[PDB]
Amino acid sequence: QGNAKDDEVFGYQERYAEYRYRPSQITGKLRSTDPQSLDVWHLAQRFDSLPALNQEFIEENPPMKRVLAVQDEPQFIMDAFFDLKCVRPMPVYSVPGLIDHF
Amino acid sequence: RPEYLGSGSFDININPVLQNSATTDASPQGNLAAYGVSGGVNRGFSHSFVE
Amino acid sequence: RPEYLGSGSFDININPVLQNSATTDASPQGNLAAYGVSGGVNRGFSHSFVE
Amino acid sequence: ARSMRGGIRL
Amino acid sequence: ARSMRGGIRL
Amino acid sequence: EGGEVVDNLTINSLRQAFQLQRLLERDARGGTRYIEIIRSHFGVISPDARVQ
Amino acid sequence: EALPGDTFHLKTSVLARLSTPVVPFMDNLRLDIQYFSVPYRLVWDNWQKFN
Amino acid sequence: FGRKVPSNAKSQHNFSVIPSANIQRSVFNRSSGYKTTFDAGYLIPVFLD
Repeated sequence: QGNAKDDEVFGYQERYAEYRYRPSQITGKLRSTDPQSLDVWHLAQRFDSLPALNQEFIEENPPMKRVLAVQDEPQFIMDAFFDLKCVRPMPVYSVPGLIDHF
Repeated sequence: RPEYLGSGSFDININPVLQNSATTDASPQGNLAAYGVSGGVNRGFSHSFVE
Repeated sequence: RPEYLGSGSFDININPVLQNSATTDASPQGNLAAYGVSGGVNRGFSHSFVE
Repeated sequence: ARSMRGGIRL
Repeated sequence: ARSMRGGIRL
Repeated sequence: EGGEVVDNLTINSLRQAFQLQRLLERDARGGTRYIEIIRSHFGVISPDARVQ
Repeated sequence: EALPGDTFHLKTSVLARLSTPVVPFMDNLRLDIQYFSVPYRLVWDNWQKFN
Repeated sequence: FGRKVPSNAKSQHNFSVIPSANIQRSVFNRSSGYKTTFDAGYLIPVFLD
């Protein structure tokens, strides 16, 4: 920002971590800060104010609303099917009866 | 602690789609839209329960 | 009782169709419609009639 | 799948 | 050493 | 006045009474700590460590 | 709900469709499924006394 | 059409894995004597560690 805040601590990380890590970057007309931005092409977060290391920062929150053509419908429609083979302590069909038994 | 029995994961494959309709003010012929799909079979877990 | 001579069955396969026409207020490019079709050959029954 | 920094979160 | 009647007591 | 009214016995009520008695007899004979319940009502030998 | 002495073997099939993107956006996007066992005695203190 | 490029997400995950602790285990004898008087039927705690 150029504010004095810029030199204040976000959080702590291992010594020389920036030689080991290399965060991925958006550079050109793709940035969400551009007045005529192409940020429809990618899912990089846009911070509107200074992120702190807290719950709001680390919770997964991709900007799906901008890469998707239809507004106000759920992002994923899913069909799922669960095929269980069960061994269970019961018969496969129970016929009523057997009063003294079990 | 609740036991972690297993996991699976899939790519959401994003596949390009060509506009074969003619040029418009909205989008030119040869413009490149997409659709997204994901799926497969997992072999999730096998486990036996003591309680 | 009337005798049950045999049977056959087929899936109605529902096949996705991509919109290659440009984006509209109705539907975006890359929207996914469908068509449905079913069929095959059965080998239905073989039988001889006494009456 | 190993021991992550900051404790476990999947 | 087996399952005793009245529940376990050693 | 001041009696107690009870309905006719269905066979389903009667067999449920028998199987409830079998359950309470299994509890007396087998024990009622949660590990004793598991071992008496099911075939299962739970480890002690996982049941505290 | 699993009983004492159950054994489960689970296969999962998934089909997830992403609602239509504007462009083939460049970022990877994983779908995943994780399964957990939770004994009833971890979620209710009276579970043993109920039994 | 083109082929997608990889993400760095796996290498970034690997840099975050802490090393295992080096423990310095050893084997030794921890012998001890205990002497007492007691009466029948009680549960007497003779060993504690």
